[PDB]
Amino acid sequence: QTDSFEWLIGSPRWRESAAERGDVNPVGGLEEVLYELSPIEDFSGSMSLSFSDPRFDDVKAPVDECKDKDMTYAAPLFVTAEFINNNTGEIKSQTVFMGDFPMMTEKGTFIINGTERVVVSQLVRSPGVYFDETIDKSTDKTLHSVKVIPSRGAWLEFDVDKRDTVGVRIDRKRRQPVTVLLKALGWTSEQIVERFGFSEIMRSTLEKDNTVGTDEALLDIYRKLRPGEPPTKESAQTLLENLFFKEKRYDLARVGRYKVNKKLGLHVGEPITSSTLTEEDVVATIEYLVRLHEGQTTMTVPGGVEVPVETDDIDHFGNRRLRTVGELIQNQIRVGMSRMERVVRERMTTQDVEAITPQTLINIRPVVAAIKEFFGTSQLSQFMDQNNPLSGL
Amino acid sequence: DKIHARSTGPYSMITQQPLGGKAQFGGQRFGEMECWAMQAYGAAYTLQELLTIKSDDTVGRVKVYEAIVKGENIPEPGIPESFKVLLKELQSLCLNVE
Amino acid sequence: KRLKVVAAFQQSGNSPMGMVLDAVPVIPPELRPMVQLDGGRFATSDLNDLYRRVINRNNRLKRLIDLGAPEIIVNNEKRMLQESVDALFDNGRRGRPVTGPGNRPLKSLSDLLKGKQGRFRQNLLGKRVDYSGRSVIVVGPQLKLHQCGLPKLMALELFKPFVMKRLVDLNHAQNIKSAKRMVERQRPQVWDVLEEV
Amino acid sequence: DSVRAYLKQIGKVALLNAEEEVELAKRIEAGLYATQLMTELSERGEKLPAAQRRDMMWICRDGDRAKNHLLEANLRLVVSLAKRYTGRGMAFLDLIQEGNLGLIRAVEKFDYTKGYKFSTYATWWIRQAITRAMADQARTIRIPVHMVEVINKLGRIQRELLQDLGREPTPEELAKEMDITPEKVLEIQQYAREPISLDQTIGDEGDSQLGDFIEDSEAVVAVDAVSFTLLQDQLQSVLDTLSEREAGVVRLRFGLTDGQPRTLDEIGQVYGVTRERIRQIESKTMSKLRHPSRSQVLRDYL
Amino acid sequence: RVLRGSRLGAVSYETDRNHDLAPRQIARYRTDNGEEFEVPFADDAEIPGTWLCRNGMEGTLIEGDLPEPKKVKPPRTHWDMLLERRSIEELEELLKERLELIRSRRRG
Amino acid sequence: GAEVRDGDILVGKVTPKGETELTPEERLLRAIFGEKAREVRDTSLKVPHG
Amino acid sequence: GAMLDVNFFDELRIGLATAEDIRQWSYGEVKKPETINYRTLKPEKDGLFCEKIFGPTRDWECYCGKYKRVRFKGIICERCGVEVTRAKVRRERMGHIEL
DNA sequence: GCTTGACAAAAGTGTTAAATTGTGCTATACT
DNA sequence: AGCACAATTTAACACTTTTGTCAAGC
Ligand SMILES: C/C=C/C/C=C(\C)[C@H](O)CC/C(C)=C/C=C(C)/C(O)=C1/C(=O)C=C([C@H](C)CC/C=C/NC(=O)OC)OC1=O
Ligand SMILES: [Zn+2]
Repeated sequence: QTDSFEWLIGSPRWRESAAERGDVNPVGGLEEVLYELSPIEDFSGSMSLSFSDPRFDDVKAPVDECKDKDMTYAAPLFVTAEFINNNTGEIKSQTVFMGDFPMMTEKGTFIINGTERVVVSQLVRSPGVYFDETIDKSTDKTLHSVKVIPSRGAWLEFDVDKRDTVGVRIDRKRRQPVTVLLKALGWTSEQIVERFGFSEIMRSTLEKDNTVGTDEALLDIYRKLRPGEPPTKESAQTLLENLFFKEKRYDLARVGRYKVNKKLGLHVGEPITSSTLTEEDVVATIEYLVRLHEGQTTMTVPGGVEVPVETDDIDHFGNRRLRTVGELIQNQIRVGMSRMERVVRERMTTQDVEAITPQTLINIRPVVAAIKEFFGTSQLSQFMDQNNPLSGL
Repeated sequence: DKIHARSTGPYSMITQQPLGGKAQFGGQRFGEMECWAMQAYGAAYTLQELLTIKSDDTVGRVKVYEAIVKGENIPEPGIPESFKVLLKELQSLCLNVE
Repeated sequence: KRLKVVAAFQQSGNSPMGMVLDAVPVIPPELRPMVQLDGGRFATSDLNDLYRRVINRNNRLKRLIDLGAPEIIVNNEKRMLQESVDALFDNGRRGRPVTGPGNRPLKSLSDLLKGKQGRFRQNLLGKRVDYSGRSVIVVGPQLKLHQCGLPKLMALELFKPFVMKRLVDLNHAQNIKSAKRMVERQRPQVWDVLEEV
Repeated sequence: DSVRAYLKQIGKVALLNAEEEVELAKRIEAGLYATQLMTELSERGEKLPAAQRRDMMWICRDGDRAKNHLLEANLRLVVSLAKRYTGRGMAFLDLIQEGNLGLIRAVEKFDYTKGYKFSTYATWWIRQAITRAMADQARTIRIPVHMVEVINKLGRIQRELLQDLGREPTPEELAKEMDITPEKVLEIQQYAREPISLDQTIGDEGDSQLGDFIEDSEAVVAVDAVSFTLLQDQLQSVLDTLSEREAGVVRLRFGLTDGQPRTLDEIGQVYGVTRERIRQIESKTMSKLRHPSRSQVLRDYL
Repeated sequence: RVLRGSRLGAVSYETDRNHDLAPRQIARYRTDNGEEFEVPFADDAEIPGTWLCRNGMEGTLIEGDLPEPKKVKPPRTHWDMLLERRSIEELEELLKERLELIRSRRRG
Repeated sequence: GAEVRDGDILVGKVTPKGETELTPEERLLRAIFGEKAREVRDTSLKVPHG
Repeated sequence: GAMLDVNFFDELRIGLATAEDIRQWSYGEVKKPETINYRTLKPEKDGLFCEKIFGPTRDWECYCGKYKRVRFKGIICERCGVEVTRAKVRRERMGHIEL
């Protein structure tokens, strides 16, 4: 608990801590929230807000006193936030009181209103590229599949159909051919068979692709995705890229990207970032998938070391991550700041121009509300059963 | 922490019923397992008494209490309350009932 | 299939005309009580706002008809009304049921059904009767078969009516109230008459 | 979707413009004065000629048609306004309906000769009726509208002084702020205190309703009832322990026989004696009754 | 934890004297749809002919008294909302306006 | 430091109860006993059972 | 066939309720979506607690308070407009609504 | 046994005032 | 939102008669 908490802090304790084993960028969860939130800008792009320095203030009272007088042991929050108008460009830097923020005990617990709770760490299999071939016994054929479930994202399937075909159902759609993706991805049938020569179901489906030209695939995708909608040509790239590459509404975690590259040896020697996807990723995906439903042992993608050809497990720890305490806290922080920014941008225009200050722009009420409703009102924020030191631990 | 019994205490607000929960008095719920059971035994009067004069009979409760205080034969079990409640409900569901 | 219901009505002296509803009943308020707790912010019973919606829509569309309005909004309000009625009877059956604060669904009259077993026979869980006592159990190896141990403190509370009666029979408590407070006092002869009772 | 269904319904008609307003209003004016002169001849005024009848009724019908027409055209604006008030208290379609009603009222009381846009004069009645019905039917406990306004000012000033003070201000500060008394503020808040449901589970394991923990403090003690009974019993015994006119006077003075206590007036009436004779009576009676001899059994019932 | 309540009414407890009651009057009111509702009123009690009955509509007495039927007018008419804000002469102007309008319409 | 037992009084608290017509009987007991009304209701703290 | 429900129950027939039987049941039609005063804290006329339809919440106590004796019953204060009686028929009576 | 005259407190009585509350009203344009 | 006004409610208070009280003697 100490370490999750301090990292979320980003305390210099943790600073040297993570630095002990590489960790070129020691970043606290709050720092992450800043970088993932800043800047703050109007849709017109006329004006710009930003944050900096999530800095903790000392606690408002001692732990004994906080417990006794029933004041939840917390501490203030100051942020070097800054606004600038994109139209002309002028700094609006404030050190904003983000709110009083609870502080972990030295026994790793928390006191809410004098009450003493315990947060729990919750087990979850991480988001990742997940493989399986349930044999259609009625067909007596292994049905290799994949469901790459990202955070804050959409689903997708590369399925080994009963036919020698592609199970390219994506985002809960019901079915696709890979060719529609490739030409939609800017790939000719030439480019596909070039990239996929040993790809038998690929060549078969490309014979049964029954559609030619990129934009044909783009419009078919668009209509089947928004059925009950007029197809438009610019939405070809201006929807999918938003769906799966515009990393503002489709973003598996950084650890997700890490798991991806590590499973695939794609981003071999660089730190993890850019939760948006790449056609590189999808094509290596398809290659490994087909080879898995091909008879294989390991395949080295161009730029990637060969990954041993095999399935995946939801049960095995290698997928089953662990959302920690600071993890859940950052989740709440993100959900609060979402609402707060979507009201800042609201006022962002309605606020008077060249007369506002981020102080005029700021509302910490929803965030503090979320904080309170998390510490209280949560089956993960539970009462420390202190019947003895043992069971307490 | 576990020992607890009860005869008579604070009746309900929604229903007419003296509060369950060992924090308050509370007590023990004679439900489905040993009903079907009592029927198996064949003894009916005890079950009827339980489900009427210990369950819902508003007047009958104080009646029986009086009778015990006076040392006299038990009154007869009155009509259940939740019964009539369900009846009114079925009525108000636009249902010719009688 | 059709002839089933056809013969049902035919045989019956009933009338399918009643299937449409025109005049709506209402539950007694006591079963939907607006009960109070200590301080002024009282308690309610889930149906009140249903009836409120119904009354509001009815009065609205009434005065609408009174005015004379474009039939479009008339039909709109009527649809709203029928939706309201359906929510009342069993909301969440059709469309999406009706809202409040607190992420949690609705409860029509249909949901107040005690048994209300639909498609699964769950545990039953009735009303939790009176006049018992619970405890952990222990052996009575000295005891006879027909017997049973008993915490004297417990039964002490049990036979309170019996004991009070039998003791006021004795010249030990002038009124019943004397008996009850004496029970609170537990004057050991209380245990004596407890024996006989 | 009834919402989107009505949305498609309402998108079916297109908008209009200035001269639209012009001619439609003038048409409706013509129709109203037409029906006016119609009811003028409704009372005995004339054997109305055929063409005059036909085109006057036509003018009526036409003003009515354009009446519905413009309303239809502006329903889109109705929705465009009402969209921004939901997510709070009252359902959306009802808001729609009441905005429709306010549309009705405004278009009724609209002038073109002021040469404005219809929407401008509309918006007043629009948001008026909207917020009106908002305060009307957003609480299962109805509240006066001025009460609503003062509550709204209260909450406004509250968020204000929150972000200003940085914390929740003091109630005394607030009462100081809106220039009323603190207890007044308290009463306002309480009236502005919404009820809670009894259909949630207090336990995190959800099996017991919240209403399954409410002690009925106005329920029956019952044993108290039989206590009251035996009270009466020993009572009547003691009443018979003394003379007749005594107990008669007592029951009459306490309503012990009728539930209605009589005065010395009624008592000396029925007995034919003076009040003060009755007062002598009562004096000796309560003397006699106030004996430990008599009250030994009786004291217990307190 | 204890949580008590109380319905906002008083509950006394007398004995049910079926023999001794306040004597009382009985009335018959008629409705619009000729319904007859009958209410035991006190002996010392005025019998107001008007009464909204169990029907739920208003019901008058069995007898004929007729103190005042309505003594009240409608609230407004959109006629009136125009009349207050527009002249009778304006009215006649638009009237003959539309007269010639429909004329130079179909009948030119 | 005082010993206690279930049902005993914990804290002497009281509030007004309001006003209702007394029973004639209770009124009689007050009269014979010279006992006031004290409409404030007795709402104290007693230790629960056991 | 006895709504008072005293000890004698041969059969229990169910059926679809006629609108008449509905309107035959209720003692009045509520016509105000109102519950209780915020301030005096009492029911409202034509509201969902109107004792005029439902009955008194207070044993033998007319709304205006013109009577509070059980000797008064089977009667109604024309001013209060509710029948002095026991205070549990509210548990029984039903209200109706004409659409 | 009991009544008398007188006596003040109290229950109404009624008017007036204050407060309370339902209702209506607003005119750049904005679908 | 806020103001205007309007009916509606109630409470406040000034006065009156009524009832309980006394002290009296008879
Ligand atoms: C008026 C009836 C209309 C039809 C019935 C309906 C809609 C009910 O939905 C099903 C019947 C039912 C359940 C009603 C529950 C009520 C009234 C209530 O509140 C309870 C209750 O919840 C539990 C009990 C008993 C403890 C149930 C014992 C069952 C024994 N069965 C048996 O002996 O095996 C043959 O009594 C009640 O009055
Ligand atoms: Zn009354």
